[PDB]
Amino acid sequence: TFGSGEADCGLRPLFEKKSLEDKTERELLESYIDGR
Amino acid sequence: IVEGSDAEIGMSPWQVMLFRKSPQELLCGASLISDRWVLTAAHCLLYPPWDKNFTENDLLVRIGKHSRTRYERNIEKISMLEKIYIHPRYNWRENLDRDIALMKLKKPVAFSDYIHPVCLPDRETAASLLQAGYKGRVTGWGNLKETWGQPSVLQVVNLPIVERPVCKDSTRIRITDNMFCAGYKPDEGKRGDACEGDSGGPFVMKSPFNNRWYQMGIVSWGEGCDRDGKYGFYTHVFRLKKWIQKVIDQFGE
Amino acid sequence: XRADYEEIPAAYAX
Ligand SMILES: *[C@@H]1O[C@H](CO)[C@@H](O)[C@H](O)C1NC(C)=O
Repeated sequence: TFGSGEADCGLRPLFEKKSLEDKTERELLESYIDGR
Repeated sequence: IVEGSDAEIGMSPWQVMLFRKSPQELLCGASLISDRWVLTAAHCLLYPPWDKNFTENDLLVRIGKHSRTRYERNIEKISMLEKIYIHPRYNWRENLDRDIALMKLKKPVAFSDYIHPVCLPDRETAASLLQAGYKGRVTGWGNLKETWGQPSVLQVVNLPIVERPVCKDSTRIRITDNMFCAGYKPDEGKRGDACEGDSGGPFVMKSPFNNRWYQMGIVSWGEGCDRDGKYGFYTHVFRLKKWIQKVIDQFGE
Repeated sequence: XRADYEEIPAAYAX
């Protein structure tokens, strides 16, 4: 609803919240020279 | 989406469907940024060179979807719009400068396993992630091929952010600071792009500092789909953040 | 701009 989107914004119920990784996010993380 | 793959269930719970009341048909994409606020591209709603001029009443918004055609019973939600807002200085005449718009839903939507909003960048996040060679992700129910069929379920593709000058040297359209372009170069092997039907959608990034997904861009314009030597243009959400803050502040949330 | 749907139950059509 504003800066930084929301309060619980950005954390996926079926992933982040369950500590599950989707099939392609490593790709991203790695592009940042090194995600972590 | 061209050269993408099938999205897993619950992979983008913010994704939204601009749906044409009648003829009942898909319009564009958009995204959930709050319980009452949708975000899209102005050209989805208005584009006079084509008599495109929609109203609050002309359309339907569907959230929590995977399947393109099926009415996903007990999973998907449908809402109606209260009021539509376009950037006052949106340049439809020349180059789509400031292609952005806000939509306010009739009633607030309840979150679920399949429905959840995304975050909007801050100067820092924005500074830190908005860099060349960095990858973002695009989603949508648009075409799979430039000219020809259509997809069955939501498709996904991750692309790298390209350098200003390359973008600039890629076309004859006059480019502004409220844009960025994305995709692979030709010497890269890899392909992929958005296409008709993806517009208004979200271009996103995951923060490596706090793990959240942020919306950095809105699918804006381009020339063809996945043409070699070509890139997709995106509205620079951060640069338009103040406008959004306002309208949200002034209009209730 | 880059220069068959299953029915919906009317109940929604305001
Ligand atoms: C879209 O249609 C409106 C009313 O429902 C207008 O008042 C408005 O001027 C518009 N777009 C124009 C034609 O560019």
